[PDB]
Amino acid sequence: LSNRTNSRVQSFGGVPFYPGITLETWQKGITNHLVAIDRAGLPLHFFIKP
Amino acid sequence: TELALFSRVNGKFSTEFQRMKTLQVKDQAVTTRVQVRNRIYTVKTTPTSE
Ligand SMILES: *[C@@H]1O[C@H](CO)[C@@H](O)[C@H](O)[C@H]1NC(C)=O
Repeated sequence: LSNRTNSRVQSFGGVPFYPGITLETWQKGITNHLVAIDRAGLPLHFFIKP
Repeated sequence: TELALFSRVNGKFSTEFQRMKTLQVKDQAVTTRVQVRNRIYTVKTTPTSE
């Protein structure tokens, strides 16, 4: 016999993920835990103006 | 072996041998690994610190 199970989670913002958690409780649990995921910015020298 | 002489002298000789042999080998090997890593904040020092 040979069983070989590999899992791998990666969260970004939201509840600290633990294996026994459901996707519903993870979605409901981002009420306070949010992380920037996409950002737009300007070169810094553009903010030095009279 | 059965022998009959003169229809009066009878001789029986019955030998039975019986050998049973059973071998059983069982092996199990379970390897488990879990690796959790939470990176919650990132605390950086202010540029203007004394
Ligand atoms: C593990 O091995 C068993 C053998 O009895 C098999 O039925 C099962 O599908 C394998 N995988 C898991 C995840 O249990």
